[PDB]
Amino acid sequence: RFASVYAWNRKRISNCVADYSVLYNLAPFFTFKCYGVSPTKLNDLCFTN
Amino acid sequence: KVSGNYNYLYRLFRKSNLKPFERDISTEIYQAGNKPCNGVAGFNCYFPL
Repeated sequence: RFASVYAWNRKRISNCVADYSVLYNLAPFFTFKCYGVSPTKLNDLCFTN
Repeated sequence: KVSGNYNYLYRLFRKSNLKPFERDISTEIYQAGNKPCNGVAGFNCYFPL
C-alpha cells in the first residue's frame, strides 16, 4: 500500500549501492524520463543521499 | 520567439565520443537495450534529436 498524495511518505535510502537493472526490466512500467542525467547513467555516479 | 522557435535542435544520446572538428550528421535511431531496435523508436530505443 502507498500513502495518499496529500500525505505522501518519504523513504530514506543510504549506506548501500543501487542497482538499476531490475527497475528498467519491469514489465508494467510505461514512462521513465530523467532530466538532470541520462536514464542509462544511474550506475556511474555517487549519490550523497 | 513568443510562439515558440523550435528550428534549433541538439542531442541527448550518442553511441560513442567524437574526435575534435568531426564532420558528419548521422540522425539514425539510437537504442539502449541489448536487443536491436529498427524502424520506429520503441522500448530502450528513442529518437536522438
